[PDB]
Amino acid sequence: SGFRKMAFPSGKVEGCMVQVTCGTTTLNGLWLDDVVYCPRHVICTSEDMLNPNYEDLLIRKSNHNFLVQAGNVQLRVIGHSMQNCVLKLKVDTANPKTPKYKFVRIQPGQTFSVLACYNGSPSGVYQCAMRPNFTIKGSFLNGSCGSVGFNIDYDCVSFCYMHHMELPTGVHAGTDLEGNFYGPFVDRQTAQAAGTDTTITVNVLAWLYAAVINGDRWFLNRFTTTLNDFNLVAMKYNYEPLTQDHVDILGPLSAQTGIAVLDMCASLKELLQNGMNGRTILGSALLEDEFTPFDVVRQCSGVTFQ
Amino acid sequence: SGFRKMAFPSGKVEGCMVQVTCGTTTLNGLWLDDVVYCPRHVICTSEDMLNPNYEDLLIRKSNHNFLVQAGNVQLRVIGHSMQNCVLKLKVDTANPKTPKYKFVRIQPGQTFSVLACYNGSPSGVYQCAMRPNFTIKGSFLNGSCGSVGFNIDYDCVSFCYMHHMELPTGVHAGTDLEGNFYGPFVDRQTAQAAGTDTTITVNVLAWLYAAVINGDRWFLNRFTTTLNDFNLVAMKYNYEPLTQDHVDILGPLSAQTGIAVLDMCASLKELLQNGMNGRTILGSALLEDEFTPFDVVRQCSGVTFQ
Ligand SMILES: O=C(NCC(=O)N1CCCCC1)Nc1ccc2nnsc2c1
Ligand SMILES: O=C(NCC(=O)N1CCCCC1)Nc1ccc2nnsc2c1
Ligand SMILES: [Cl-]
Repeated sequence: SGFRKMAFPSGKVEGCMVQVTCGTTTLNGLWLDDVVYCPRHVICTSEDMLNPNYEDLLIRKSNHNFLVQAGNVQLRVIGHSMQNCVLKLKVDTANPKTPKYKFVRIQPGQTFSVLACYNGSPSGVYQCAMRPNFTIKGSFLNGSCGSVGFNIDYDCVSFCYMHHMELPTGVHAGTDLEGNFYGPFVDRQTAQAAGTDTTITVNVLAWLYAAVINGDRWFLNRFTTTLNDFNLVAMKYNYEPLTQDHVDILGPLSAQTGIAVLDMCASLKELLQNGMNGRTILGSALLEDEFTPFDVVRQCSGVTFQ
Repeated sequence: SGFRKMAFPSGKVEGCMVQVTCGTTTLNGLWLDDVVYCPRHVICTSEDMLNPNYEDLLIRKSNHNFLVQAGNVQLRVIGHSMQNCVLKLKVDTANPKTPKYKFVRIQPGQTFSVLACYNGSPSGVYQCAMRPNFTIKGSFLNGSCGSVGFNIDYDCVSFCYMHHMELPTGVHAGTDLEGNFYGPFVDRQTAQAAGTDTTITVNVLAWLYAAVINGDRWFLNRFTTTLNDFNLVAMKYNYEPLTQDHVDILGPLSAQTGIAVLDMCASLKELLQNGMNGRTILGSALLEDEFTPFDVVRQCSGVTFQ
């Protein structure tokens, strides 16, 4: 019973978080085997960030300028390099708490957990999604850069996000663990604006299935629709177009509940056109789009990790 | 920037979770030093739960009937006793991952993190509150009993909740770690209904302060009010009466923002009487009441743990 925004257990990632200080900046790094990964803007002053030439700034840095601390103990840096927008600091000790892991570049609409950290110490954990405009709506303050996002599968941590920037609109931008930004964003203090923050239709529908599983049923109607008919309504409300691939992904939830996907689309259609009339669904007064189909099955299933 | 429902890092608690099986029931236990704590209904069959006599059922149990597993290794049970609604299983090995900890019985309105587990393995983490009717709105399936709720302060885990029951209405009931239920609930499969699920007024006001800190300002008005005037409106909307003690707790957020608490009460009053007119606050279309004042300061502050 019940449905909550649920993050993955964070312990496997907590054991990888370190502090990285270069000259005057301190942020977080990720220690996996004998490499510490962090944002390359650790090498910049606040002034540098208006027009940084990272290769030039890096030339004035040596291994011993990167002060890396795992809890109370210092790590010895024996090499460094820049890969896209991250630095890889080779250290002389493999992290003994390195979990089984992979680096993944996620697609928009996918969800992940964030372990917010400051000065190398974990502060909290919450659940995000990669938005269709390639921002995330996180909770990050100064000093949180280098905090990571991840998913877990059985005993493997798939790292998908590293936090680098806050846009002037208060949303967040960052990279995969190869250091390539999601979307068009850059690690410069400049005018970069987010595009339309469209709604992840397949996730809304998954959440509606979660609601039915839990007794919230008032929005089910006698109607059905078609993909093309539904998508005229999605367009008007700045929803992603629903594809047959989405329908196929919702197959398991459809079979579990006996509600055809297109029937659920017709319920969503009525919700978009008429609103919720002051009612709630799973404790929400709006249509939630940061649960994936897999998220719903998992929470409705009890899937565990190690 | 940003405000999220944020749980504590779960690693310190993950290291304490074990599996407890008695005869035919398997749920979760909490391993701290050389004691494993779990719900006493691990000793019951599904049939027993309609009218269990726990002392009588316990007489037919010995140490070796309690099969306790921490990951893949078996723990040896060398004594057992019942304390209120929990069992304490003495084992012959102190948990090497025992964090610094305390047991606390929380008051309604306080928040905590839940580490949902199945078969001794962590599944996810989320943020709850103790409701004024002494339920919690969690996400628990069969097998999650024994999962715990906790807060962290510096390096100390304060355990406050153990999960025992699901009410027929889909909300959740449980105990502190001394085994005393929150509220009037019992570990019997019977008619126990929840009282009024009132709203935690001081938490709504804290969240409104969080919203102002973050740029969400449209609900600020030119009005003020008094405690007694505001509370006539709280009563009508099934809000907790606001006390001077609540006002004093909101002092830090008031000082940070320069908005007098009673001015914020007048904004909340207008929100209760007029609604949100289809607008949102911090991504929500309703008035959120599961952030405490301390929660807001913490997330708006960057407070870290170890
Ligand atoms: O350097 C910035 N902040 C200060 C800082 O923590 N460091 C700067 C030195 C390098 C690493 C650490 N840049 C920034 C922040 C928020 C923004 N919101 N809109 S533009 C924008 C730019
Ligand atoms: O025993 C129940 N469930 C089955 C079970 O997991 N075990 C029973 C044996 C002892 C431990 C494990 N009781 C219950 C559940 C949900 C309810 N919702 N409303 S009443 C109500 C009663
Ligand atoms: Cl909402």
